[PDB]
Amino acid sequence: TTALVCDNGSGLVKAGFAGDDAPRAVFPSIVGRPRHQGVMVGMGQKDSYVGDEAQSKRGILTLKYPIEHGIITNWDDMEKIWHHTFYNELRVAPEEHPTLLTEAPLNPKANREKMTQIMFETFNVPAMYVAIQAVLSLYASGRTTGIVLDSGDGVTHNVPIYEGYALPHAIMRLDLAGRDLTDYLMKILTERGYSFVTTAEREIVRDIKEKLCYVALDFENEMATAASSSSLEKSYELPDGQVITIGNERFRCPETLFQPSFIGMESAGIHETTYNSIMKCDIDIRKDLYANNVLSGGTTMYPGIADRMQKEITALAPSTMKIKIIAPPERKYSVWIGGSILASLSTFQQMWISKQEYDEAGPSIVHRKCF
Amino acid sequence: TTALVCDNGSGLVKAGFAGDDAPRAVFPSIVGRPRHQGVMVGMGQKDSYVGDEAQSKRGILTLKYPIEHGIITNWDDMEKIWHHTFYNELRVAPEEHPTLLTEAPLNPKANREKMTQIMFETFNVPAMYVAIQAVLSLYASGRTTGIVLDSGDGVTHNVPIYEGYALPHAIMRLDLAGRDLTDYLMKILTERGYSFVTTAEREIVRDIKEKLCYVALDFENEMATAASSSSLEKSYELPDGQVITIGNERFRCPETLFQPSFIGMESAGIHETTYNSIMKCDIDIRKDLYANNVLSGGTTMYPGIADRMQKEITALAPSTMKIKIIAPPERKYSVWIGGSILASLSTFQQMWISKQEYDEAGPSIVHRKCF
Amino acid sequence: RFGKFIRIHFGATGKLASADIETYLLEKSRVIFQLKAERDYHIFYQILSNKKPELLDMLLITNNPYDYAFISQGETTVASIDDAEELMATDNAFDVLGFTSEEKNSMYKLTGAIMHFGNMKFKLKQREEQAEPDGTEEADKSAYLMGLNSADLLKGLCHPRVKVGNEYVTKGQNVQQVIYATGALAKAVYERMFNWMVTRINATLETKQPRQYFIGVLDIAGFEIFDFNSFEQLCINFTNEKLQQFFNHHMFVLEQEEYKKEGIEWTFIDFGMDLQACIDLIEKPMGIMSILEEECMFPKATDMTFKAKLFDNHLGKSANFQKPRNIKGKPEAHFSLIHYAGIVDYNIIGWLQKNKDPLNETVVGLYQKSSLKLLSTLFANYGKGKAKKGSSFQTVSALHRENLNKLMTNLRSTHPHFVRCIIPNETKSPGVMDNPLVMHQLRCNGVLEGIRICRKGFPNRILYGDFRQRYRILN
Ligand SMILES: Nc1ncnc2c1ncn2[C@@H]1O[C@H](COP(=O)(O)OP(=O)(O)O)[C@@H](O)[C@H]1O
Ligand SMILES: Nc1ncnc2c1ncn2[C@@H]1O[C@H](COP(=O)(O)OP(=O)(O)O)[C@@H](O)[C@H]1O
Ligand SMILES: [Mg+2]
Ligand SMILES: [Mg+2]
Repeated sequence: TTALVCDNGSGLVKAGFAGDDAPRAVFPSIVGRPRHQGVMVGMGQKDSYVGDEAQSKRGILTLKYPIEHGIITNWDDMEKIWHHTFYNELRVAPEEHPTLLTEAPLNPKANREKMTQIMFETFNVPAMYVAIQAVLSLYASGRTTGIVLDSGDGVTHNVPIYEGYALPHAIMRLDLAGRDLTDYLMKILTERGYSFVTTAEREIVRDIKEKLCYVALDFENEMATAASSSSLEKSYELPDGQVITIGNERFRCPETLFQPSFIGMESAGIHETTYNSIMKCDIDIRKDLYANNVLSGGTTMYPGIADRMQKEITALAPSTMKIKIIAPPERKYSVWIGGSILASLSTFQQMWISKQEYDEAGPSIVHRKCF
Repeated sequence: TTALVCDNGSGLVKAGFAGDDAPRAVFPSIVGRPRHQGVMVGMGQKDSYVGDEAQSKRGILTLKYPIEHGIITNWDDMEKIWHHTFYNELRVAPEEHPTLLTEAPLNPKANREKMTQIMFETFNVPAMYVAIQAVLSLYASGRTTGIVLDSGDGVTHNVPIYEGYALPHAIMRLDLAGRDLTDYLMKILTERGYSFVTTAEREIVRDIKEKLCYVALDFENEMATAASSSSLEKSYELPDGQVITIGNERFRCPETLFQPSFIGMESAGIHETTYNSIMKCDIDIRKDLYANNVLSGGTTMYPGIADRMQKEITALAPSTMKIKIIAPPERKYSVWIGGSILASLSTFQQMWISKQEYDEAGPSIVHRKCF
Repeated sequence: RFGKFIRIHFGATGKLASADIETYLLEKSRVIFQLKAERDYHIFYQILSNKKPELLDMLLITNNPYDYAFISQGETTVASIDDAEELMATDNAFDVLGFTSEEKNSMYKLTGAIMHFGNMKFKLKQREEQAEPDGTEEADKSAYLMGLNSADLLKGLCHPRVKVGNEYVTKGQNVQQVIYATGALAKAVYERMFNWMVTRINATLETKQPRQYFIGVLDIAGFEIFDFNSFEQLCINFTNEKLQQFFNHHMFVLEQEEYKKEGIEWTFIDFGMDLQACIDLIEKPMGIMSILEEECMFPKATDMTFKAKLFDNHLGKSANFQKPRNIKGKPEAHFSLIHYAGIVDYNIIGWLQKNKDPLNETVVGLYQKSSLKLLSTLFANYGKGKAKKGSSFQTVSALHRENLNKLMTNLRSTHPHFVRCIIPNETKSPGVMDNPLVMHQLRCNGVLEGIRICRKGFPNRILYGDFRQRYRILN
């Protein structure tokens, strides 16, 4: 048989068979319900649109994300997402396919317990396993050491690994992510004259963020340039017209990552959390962690983020170290590639949580050595 | 055939075939265990890193010396050290090679008996012999009289020998050695704001001690000079940057040898013990013993130790006696050179302890007159 | 090297009708990696013959074999066979065959293009781990020959496009990965050319007679033994061991048939599992081949780690894996297996690098978009249940196992017969013999295994009448 790798992620569900070079199905993790009445008789609208289908009917639905920051908050929506992924996207029966799942660090144990219970009971998967996003990202990056910064749409965290050994006491988790950037972009667009409130327009604001935003190497210099020059202004076409032009708002939204004080967060920027995590580790491995800084996740895809973070870390770090940042073009799908590599390994076949073990030891078997 | 000359010592295992000019394999005697869990699967980490390999993985290992002060306290680790030495560094099977061993004077008989038992049982060497670490150093210096000061990392001892006749009643042993100096440097570096606690960075502190520490000819004058001027300060580059500068601490660390009261020991200094051992012998050989002082061991490699020790012993000794101290450049490896010379002798071929003799007489053969 | 196989068809009335030819288990490692004292395929040396000047100048081939990187690593030339008239004979055979000379010229130019794949060079970039080419003249000439664009080919090699969900994204490649991809493409195109040539020969040979029951003829390389055994020899040994196990099973079936015919039936234990114990440590999961295939996927694998894993997973735990032996000053030995032919030791060094066969999808698409015949060779290459292995997840060993399995799904359907040929001496002189040579031939041919299996039962069978006319006089 063959193994199945499913990555719930946050804001995007991506899945595919193990041993593949890229996920087959990638679609937003959205469950929408019709908010109007409906007057035509005979068509028989369904009561729930799930997945990429909800994007097409975005204008007549209330889009709800089943997960806020890694933690699943609406379980029924998650059974709907998983059922859609397993049946209408891959068209496979999970009765004969082991499933590998990806899960962020420092999350409630009840989350993993319920995930495994749902997988074993509702879908009757023969075996399953839960892994950490950072380890998979390091797998796909062709590395065995180095500190990896995984910044998705749900949560941003750093996990330092040296020689295949993790440093649990040095793991730092920050809840600032892409969703907060989108919300700040909404909050900062209204000062120009454009108001976005409905959950349907969340997608439009996110698309504007993806298509136009970029990280500035220097903040004060760029603001001074934009205060006088107008070469930073670009137009965007809304799905109905009335093009909008944004000036300094394009490079101010991603600055929240390095300046979390913009949205009221007390913590420090990602460039500072990475340095703090490096200094948390032992003194004999700091050089290798400095020389093998790994990036992953969708939020790290902004143009010029690598140069800005390298400059910041070089400013923080001693002047006698070479700071190198690895930013492969496929940052977004790095975790799934690592999952495919991990599931395709032959020695991994004895680390699955089989059905017999789950039945014998209950849902608590997840937190054993089969972490 | 050829004979193997293994010198376990403490903190440095050095070995090689007899008749060689210098030892072939020199590496620290430490055993490392991974103190973390390991997240990457399929790598298959070994459960124990031994020898020079553990120096490259200091940041994810805990280092335990199997020899505290001359004696062996962890026999499994010592067996691992011996196996590594025989099978990786030298790549020679000990089935058809006699071995020559060294240990400090005044050691428990159980240690020697267990060493002999392990070496005939586990490795099945054809023959073996144990020699005093000081007599071999005396051979390596081309002398036949005089006293020898073997200040290693575990223990410091003096053995007066006149015309090849040892004087057991005048042997003085002192437990102050390089390890205590390293610990004292770790303790006194805290007053400058640098904290070293982990066993991994004890090696770093040892590197500073080797590279920068030196023995002062006068203590009060150097103290006044360091307190007034700042020309004695030097800077050392740590493995992760943040260069540090050590001043007055530069020569305070090796002064513990002449001032044992710094670490709380009641025993007298090195020079006083040497003088007491000199006057413990007869009266007709004191002049030759004065004129043939021999230094050996790693700890005696500090710059200016010879001049200070000569000045102190001249102050103690009568004025009409000529005092000379022999300090060859190869103090550290002198014991192994002497061992190789002794094993290359033709008359020594009948002093080996044959396996049949050990079987007939039991492990207590070594302490018997068949030494 | 390749496993030639000819099927001879017959008519309905038991008369000769037609012949069908197939090829199996062609080795690709020989194209790129060669032993120090061994040559490559005769193709490249034959092309470098100077008696045909037109091909060299029209292809812009360097006349010095030393310059080319793919060829100079092995032994440059030996007095095996004079290449000139052999090349002219092959050209004449092609000329008198069914297809025209333009296809022959396409063959030579494609081979020349395969030759120029070793001249590609790549270097690191300004402040990135990405790799960019430095020289482009060889790339330009290769693209000119293939009818491609040099810029497009370089962009495809450096930045392979991959499909994710519904959108295309670009992947990054370092120097090692691009070198592996360059080697894999050269091996794959050679394989496709050979298969297409075999299909063309089969079509030309084909007659219009109906094909009733056939008589298969199988030729395979023997159980070669060296003092420097490697992966290529390991695959051949494993194939020969599988064939020997098949022969043992067939002989056991024949013996049981004779026993049931004579009503003398005992010792029903099968004779297959005894040899299959060694097979189960190669092809099965947690076997040598499986561990090797997994190890190359781990991005920091090294030979020492691979050997350590083999020792951890097989030393003492299995009944066939054991320590190597150092005899008469042999250069290197890492592990020793036991086979039907005795003790064989293999060298780990160099196995990990040459096992990888990562193909590039965008380059295959560019070949399909080409203006030459090459698109025919690469016409088809690489949801409701899929197991398509990715381009990166491609190992030579997996292809070898798949080909051997598909061959066994075909050979097992026919009743087999065995023919053994033994060289009498190493020299040409008739009559004289070399006893160690005959020992080695007998050992690799499995005759000793046959007599050993026969000896455990009752091998001597005499009729009652003969026994009476010979042994009744005793009493
Ligand atoms: N090119 C881009 N530029 C800026 N942001 C992007 C880009 N592509 C994706 N994103 C952001 O990344 C998020 C997707 O992150 P994702 O990798 O799905 O996280 P997870 O793995 O936790 O599901 C989207 O919300 C989007 O805002
Ligand atoms: N030049 C030097 N300066 C300072 N310390 C030294 C020097 N040379 C050796 N040492 C110390 O001596 C110790 C090793 O002594 P060694 O003679 O190898 O002991 P043993 O023979 O018991 O192994 C080390 O811990 C090291 O710190
Ligand atoms: Mg993610
Ligand atoms: Mg010593």
